[PDB]
Amino acid sequence: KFYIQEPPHGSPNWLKVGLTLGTSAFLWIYLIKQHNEDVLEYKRRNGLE
Amino acid sequence: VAAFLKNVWAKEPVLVASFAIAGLAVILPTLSPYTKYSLMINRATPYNYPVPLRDDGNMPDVPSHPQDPQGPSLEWLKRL
Amino acid sequence: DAPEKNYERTMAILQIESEKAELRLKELEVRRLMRAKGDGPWFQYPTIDKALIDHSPKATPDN
Amino acid sequence: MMTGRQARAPLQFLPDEARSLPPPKLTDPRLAYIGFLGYCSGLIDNAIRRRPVLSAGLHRQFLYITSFVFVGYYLLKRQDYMYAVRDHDMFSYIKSHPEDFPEKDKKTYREVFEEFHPVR
Amino acid sequence: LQYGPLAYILGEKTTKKMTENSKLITVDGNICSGKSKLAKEVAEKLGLKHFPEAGIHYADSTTGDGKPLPVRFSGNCSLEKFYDDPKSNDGNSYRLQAWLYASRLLQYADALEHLLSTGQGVVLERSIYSDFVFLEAMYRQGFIRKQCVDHYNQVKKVTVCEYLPPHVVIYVDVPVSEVQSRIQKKGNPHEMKITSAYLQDIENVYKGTFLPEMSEKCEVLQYSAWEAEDAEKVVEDIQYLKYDKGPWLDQDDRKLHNLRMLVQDKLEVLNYTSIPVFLPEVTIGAHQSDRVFQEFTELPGRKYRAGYNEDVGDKWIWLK
Amino acid sequence: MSLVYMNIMMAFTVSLTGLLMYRSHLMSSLLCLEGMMLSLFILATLMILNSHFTLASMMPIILLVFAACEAALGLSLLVMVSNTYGTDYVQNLNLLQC
Amino acid sequence: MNPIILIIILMTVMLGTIIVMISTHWLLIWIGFEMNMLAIIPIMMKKHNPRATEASTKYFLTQSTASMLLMMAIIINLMFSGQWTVMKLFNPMASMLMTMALAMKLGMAPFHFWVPEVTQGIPLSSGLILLTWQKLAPMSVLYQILPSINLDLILTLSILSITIGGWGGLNQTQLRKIMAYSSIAHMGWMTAVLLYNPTMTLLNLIIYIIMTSTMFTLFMANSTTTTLSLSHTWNKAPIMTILVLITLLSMGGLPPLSGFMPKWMIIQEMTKNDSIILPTLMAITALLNLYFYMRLTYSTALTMFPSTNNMKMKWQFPTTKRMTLLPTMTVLSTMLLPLTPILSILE
Amino acid sequence: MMTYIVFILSIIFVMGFVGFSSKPSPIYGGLGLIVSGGVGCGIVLNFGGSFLGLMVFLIYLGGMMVVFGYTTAMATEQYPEVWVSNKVVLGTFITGLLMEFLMVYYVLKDKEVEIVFKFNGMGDWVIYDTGDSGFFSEEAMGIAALYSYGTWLVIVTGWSLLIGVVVIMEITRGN
Amino acid sequence: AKTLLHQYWDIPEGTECHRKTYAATSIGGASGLVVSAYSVALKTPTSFLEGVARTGRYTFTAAAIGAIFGLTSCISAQVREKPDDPLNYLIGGCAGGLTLGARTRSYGIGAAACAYMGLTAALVKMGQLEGWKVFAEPKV
Ligand SMILES: CCCCCCCCCCCCCCCCCC(=O)OC[C@H](COP(=O)(O)OCCN)OC(=O)CCCCCCCCCCCCCCCCC
Ligand SMILES: Nc1ncnc2c1ncn2[C@@H]1O[C@H](COP(=O)(O)O)[C@@H](O)[C@H]1O
Repeated sequence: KFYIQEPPHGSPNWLKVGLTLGTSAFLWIYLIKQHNEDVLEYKRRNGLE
Repeated sequence: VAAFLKNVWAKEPVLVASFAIAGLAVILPTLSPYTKYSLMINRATPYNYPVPLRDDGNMPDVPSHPQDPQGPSLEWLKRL
Repeated sequence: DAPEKNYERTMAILQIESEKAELRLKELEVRRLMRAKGDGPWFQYPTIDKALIDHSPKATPDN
Repeated sequence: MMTGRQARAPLQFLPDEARSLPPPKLTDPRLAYIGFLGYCSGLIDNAIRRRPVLSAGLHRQFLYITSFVFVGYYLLKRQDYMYAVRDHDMFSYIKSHPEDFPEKDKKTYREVFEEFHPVR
Repeated sequence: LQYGPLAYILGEKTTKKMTENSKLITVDGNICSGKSKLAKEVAEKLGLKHFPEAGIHYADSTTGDGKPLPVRFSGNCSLEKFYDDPKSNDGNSYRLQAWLYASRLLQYADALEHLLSTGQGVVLERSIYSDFVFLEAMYRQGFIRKQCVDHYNQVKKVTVCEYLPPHVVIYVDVPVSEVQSRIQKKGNPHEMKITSAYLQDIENVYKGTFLPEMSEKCEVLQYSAWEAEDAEKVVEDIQYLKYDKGPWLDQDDRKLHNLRMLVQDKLEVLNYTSIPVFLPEVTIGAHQSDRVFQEFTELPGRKYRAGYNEDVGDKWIWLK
Repeated sequence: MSLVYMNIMMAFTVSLTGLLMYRSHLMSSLLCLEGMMLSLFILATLMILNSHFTLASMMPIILLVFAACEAALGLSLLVMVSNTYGTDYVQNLNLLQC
Repeated sequence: MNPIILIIILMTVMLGTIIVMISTHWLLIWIGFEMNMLAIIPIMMKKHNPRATEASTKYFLTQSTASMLLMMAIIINLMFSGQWTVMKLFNPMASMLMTMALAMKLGMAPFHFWVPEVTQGIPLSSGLILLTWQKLAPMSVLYQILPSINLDLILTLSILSITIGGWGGLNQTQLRKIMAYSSIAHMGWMTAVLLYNPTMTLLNLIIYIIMTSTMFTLFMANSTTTTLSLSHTWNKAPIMTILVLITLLSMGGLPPLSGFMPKWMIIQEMTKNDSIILPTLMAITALLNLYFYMRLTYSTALTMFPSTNNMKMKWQFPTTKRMTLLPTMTVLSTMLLPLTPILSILE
Repeated sequence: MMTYIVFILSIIFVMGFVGFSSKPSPIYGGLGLIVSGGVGCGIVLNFGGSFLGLMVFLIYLGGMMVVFGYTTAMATEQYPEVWVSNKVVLGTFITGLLMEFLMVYYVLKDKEVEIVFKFNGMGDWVIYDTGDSGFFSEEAMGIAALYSYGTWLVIVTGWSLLIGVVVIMEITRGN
Repeated sequence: AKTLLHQYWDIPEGTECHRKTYAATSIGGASGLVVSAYSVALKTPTSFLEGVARTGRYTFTAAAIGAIFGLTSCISAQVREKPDDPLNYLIGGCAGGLTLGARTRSYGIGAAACAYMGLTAALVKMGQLEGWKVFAEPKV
């Protein structure tokens, strides 16, 4: 123990860390799903398969 | 809820009567069978002229005279 | 790099950039003609919808 | 300019015809630059709150990068859509108006006379 | 963070905990009035939280490890060199007074933060409303200039207007001869160099300027030296007060919410202590400020924010 | 156009120049904004009642509403000027000149 | 202010701007402007001192006069067109009156006489609301009436705004008056390209709002309202001096920064229309804006003005402020020029 | 000259506007604005708007009573300027009246005039409808349609009046 | 006063010197009235006599600038026999700048206004020659 007062950022806010990692993982999987749907729709509308 | 109601009726009875009358005016037209007849009377009040139709040949619901049996009637307003 | 490589790469660069330059001149001329005449899909400033017009028989006949 | 195009279909970020176009790659250097902007935002965020800039908040830096890549992907889709619309309307207007765009006869330089201006 | 407008919206009203024990009490008096135990005695009768008098190193005691920093990082001043050379060329007198005013502003912010967050009253010693009497004694003794008084009045005019007075102000009548006797019995060799006229000017700005303007906005309790030795009589006089003056009565949830949003932000509390008034006593030049700031960054626990320091043992930094 | 629109637009311009030239008294010009609202009311209402565009007949009422809905605003801003200073003179409001 | 009332009043300011943006009827445009003014007056009087009351009085009088001229333009349009659609105006008199009304609401010169006064009188957050969010509804109406805007009028207003907003900020040491004359010059830049390509008007509006929101967020994060108090920032938080350096060099129109993006594109659209003199004078006159930006960078970042002793206490306390989107806006205001063809999304 | 009755009431309207626009004192400013708003409900009442004239009369009577109370409470001086006390009031009052009756003289002698727009000089009886509206006054039907058709207008107007009360109570606090 | 500049420019250079001088005098007088109106607007003169003195001073200053500009330009176009030539308006702009210096009673303002107003009048003549547009109509 060093600090004379318990700081606001002494421990990581595990709710906020969980929200951050869940939001980031959701945005990556939704981005990759959207891109796969977009390339499949491009290859369907142009017959480039 | 009854003790608070008695308290506000003892202290501010004008406001109790106000919220009671306002609550009735909110909820009670949705619980009346006569609210339909208000609209039916208002749309059966003939301000404009009933502009007639050119008889093409196939209009069985439109009469050729006001005293014909087909057409919209107002017997519901006469009886009520 | 070979002189062949630089030479034919320069020809590819010149094709791409001359096509872009001709398309920019076409783009300026198309913008000028569409603003002047108003018959293209651009510069279509809004007018009134005619679906808003009521064509019912009104109160007085002369309309 | 193109405001009358997007007036029959209002407030569409990406219309249906935008699906007839190739989407940007996930290795698009424009998208990699937007992800680099997300990483720089994470670094400035750790700098202004006096955190260690490279070590603190890797989840927060990663959500900065993820959020900028996610927004920038759709921004690049709408960018590529609007330039494809610009070219489509250009080519259709040139095709529907041949009298305004005559086919030029490019003369060779054996007939083209240019005045020589000597540098002496 | 912990408090904000959303906490105020979701039900945390700060008069739901404002009880009759929530009394901000400031004990005042001359240099050796014997108030130093008295305040603590009040804080062990009324169940209040005692704050010691803000020295140079009060901000050192609130931040970091609580240990006092070296004086070039906090203060750049010395009370003992003020006692030795009051008319010094380096301007230690007003520099010490300005640092003590900033420290008391910080202490009064800590007092109001405790009072508005926990509902426990705070017993202070010489708050910011009584800090000007030492400035005026130093100016009457010619220790400082008139520009120093104008700088202090500008800083006080733009800082004290946002705060409330205490509920109770306790003052201890000790004459100048008894103050000098307690200084001679104290044993501090620097403190024995205090002149009689400086003590007399402290007592004059007390009895002539401080108490006649504080008796309207709070409740004075002026005791002598022998009756301040018995804390039970003082606390008995506190518990039977009729709190009717001052602007604490017309404080709703909204005003105390705005005060609490000001008070918990310490850089907004200390915003106007460093106003750009270039005065030779307090203006530190560019190279010295750069050197002392870069030496302050290299201190343990001071290089980053208060939970982000590997050299003091902060873990899980990559998830914070 | 018709003869009455000359004088209603004339009254708008008279109230415009009365508003836009202050006589060092803020209430005397808050009357001029209310007069501009009156002139806009009568002008729009003459146009709407003339052409029998009946559905815009609710428009001047709405217009008139926002009239007092800013006029009251001005009066709520008149009393703060006349509490800082003993008068509502507009030349007391020159602190933001520096 | 009670935070529920603050939320409702800010949502009502936003509601007034949205009602201007989404409505097809002139009376609803006017209602949106009235609602916007009416709700933003207590944002200006958040502190209840005589300078906020003076600023609110001047703002009420200017915006009320502008709304009178706007409703007169609407009624003359009703006469000469028999309709209420928000589109081009069917009379040059109504066109002039509505252009004057919107120029007063933007604070464009020679109607600029309220923007440094009102911006200095109010806090930095309400000054941010004034200089960013209130520049969205008149720019909507100007975007919607550009087939009827007089060319000479909007170009005179534009270049007069650029010149007066350039010369005004040179004589200033207060940061809010600097940002207000910066506002005047930038609204001149936005409206000069309005009849040539209004996509560049929207581009300049968005880049300006990003840079101005960055600068006001930096001022609020440092709690600085004067030049000489901004000059103490190197002794307290030296990263903030770097951020105001890069943002003020961005606002001057220097490459490779994003504030060079609108200006250049505006020149790129005015030389297409065979106007060479006018964007040249505009570019040269923007050097005045760059000069007082460089004055602020000299006082803040590139040199070290002398600080005080009490700054040593503020070394021991970090910022607990909500610096909302400050790294995002700092990155977007400086490093967005390689993404310059993104402006096509504003078409 | 009775066919010119809306024109004559409009002359009295402009005279009231020159009366309060010269700004003598808000007592007499309220007087002149009551006179103008009371002949303006006679201008617009001769076009068919009997509901829509009585309301601009009544709302402005309440408004000028409030403005009277404030100019007796806040905007009061020891010697209020009646119409003629100041030379700058009387000068622009006479100026507005002479220019108004000048454009009266130029429009009855010539039967056409042009200030920015072009205006006729015939009596404005000429432009009325030669038909009847039946068993409804049409302006009453249009203002009645504020509840059936004007629902969004109701919502934004009632919200603006609600936040007008909230805004005014937030301004007139002082702290 | 769109027609003031038109009736200035609808006259061939070096033909009728009195009407050119009068037209440029009226252009200068309108500019001086605009400057006088804003000057009595934003900065309150101490009396009505002082206000009309400032108005007449600025109006006669700018009208004398316009008169000597048009006179010098048309006399130079007569004696040099080069009507479509910007050096005529360079000399005329320097004459107007010396006029402005003589009205401000100083030599440095005269030389600076000579240089910049001569360059400005030369650019105006070049714009009249090549058809330069400052308020250009939108074409694309
Ligand atoms: C849902 C239906 C529609 C309701 C909205 C429409 C209302 C129409 C009538 C207009 C009312 C406008 C004015 C209302 C003001 C209410 C707030 C108020 O005045 O609170 C204070 C009052 C006590 O007064 P006090 O604090 O002493 O004030 C100083 C002066 N003595 O506090 C009180 O008196 C207590 C107020 C709360 C308790 C009232 C309980 C009334 C119950 C009546 C029966 C149930 C009716 C149905 C609705 C549900 C009610 C909970
Ligand atoms: N503003 C001030 N200026 C100078 N000395 C002070 C100031 N405030 C407190 N002191 C000193 O702090 C000490 C307080 O005495 P004590 O009662 O022992 O706490 C005495 O030495 C005072 O002189």
